[PDB]
Amino acid sequence: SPGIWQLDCTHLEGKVILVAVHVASGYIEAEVIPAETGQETAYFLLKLAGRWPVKTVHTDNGSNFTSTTVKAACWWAGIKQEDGIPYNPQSQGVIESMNKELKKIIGQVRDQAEHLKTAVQMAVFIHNHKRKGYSAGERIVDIIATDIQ
Amino acid sequence: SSPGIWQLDCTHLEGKVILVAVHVASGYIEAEVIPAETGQETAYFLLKLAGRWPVKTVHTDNGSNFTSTTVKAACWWAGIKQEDGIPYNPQSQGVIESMNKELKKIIGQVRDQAEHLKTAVQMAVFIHNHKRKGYSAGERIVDIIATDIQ
Amino acid sequence: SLKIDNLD
Amino acid sequence: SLKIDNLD
Ligand SMILES: [Cl-]
Ligand SMILES: [Cl-]
Ligand SMILES: [Cl-]
Repeated sequence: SPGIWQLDCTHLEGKVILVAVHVASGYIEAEVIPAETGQETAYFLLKLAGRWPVKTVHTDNGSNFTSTTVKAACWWAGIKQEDGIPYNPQSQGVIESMNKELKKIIGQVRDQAEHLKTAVQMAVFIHNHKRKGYSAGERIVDIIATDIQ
Repeated sequence: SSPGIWQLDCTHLEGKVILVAVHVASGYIEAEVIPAETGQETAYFLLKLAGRWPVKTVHTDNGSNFTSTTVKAACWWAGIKQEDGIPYNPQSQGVIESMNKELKKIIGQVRDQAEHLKTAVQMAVFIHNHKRKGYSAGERIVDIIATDIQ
Repeated sequence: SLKIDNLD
Repeated sequence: SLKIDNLD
């Protein structure tokens, strides 16, 4: 569905990378934070929903599903907050594989950046531009434009 | 006004700096709060923007970001043509000023719902981009780029 | 504090 | 320092 995103939290270098994936296209946004808290998650979701038409978010764990700050941001930004239970077992696998891909990319750029946050944005850029034929950034724009019409 | 053209814009509030990128053909925006405009902060912001939208050209907001070798290195990395922001079209000057005044108005309307200014700025980006004036800016940018992909 | 970003 | 984010 054009509005459905999945949150995902992964660790590198003692830090936390929070990722939102647009499920139908594989397009991602990501940020580095010192630890996952409901306040950091809430702010990240506010950012995401101002940039794309976010209808539903599958949260990455029960603490962010429960967090009243996360629910307050989802209220503010008009987002339906859902659990991220893989009713479809394929969902576990796809996320694991994306974390492994992103980490691979981050290792390929790591020496070009002093700070991990730069390496993570270089990896977002490479991930979203990669042709597999269309890129994820092309696919997300096509899906949502089709929906607007 | 081609699909890949964006303009940088730097405005101040509360002793802090709000950096904005505007997609010129749609009016859609992205923004962040930083303590001061430096070439390192502007370079990081453009790397973010270019990983999320197909950024072909950026008209920089002033001559120091145009000169900055860190900004040029991010534009090299991300495949962006870095241009000056001279309003050879005087309309361009007026359109920015009036977007800064609209954003500031929106920020005042939400300001009391947020402890931190960066929250208030993201709420204003959300309102700006969803406002129907008829399509929203977020609708116009998607339509423009999708038409270009096709 | 009653705020979206600080419910306290 | 020879980095994109720290040219020094
Ligand atoms: Cl400044
Ligand atoms: Cl892209
Ligand atoms: Cl939007």
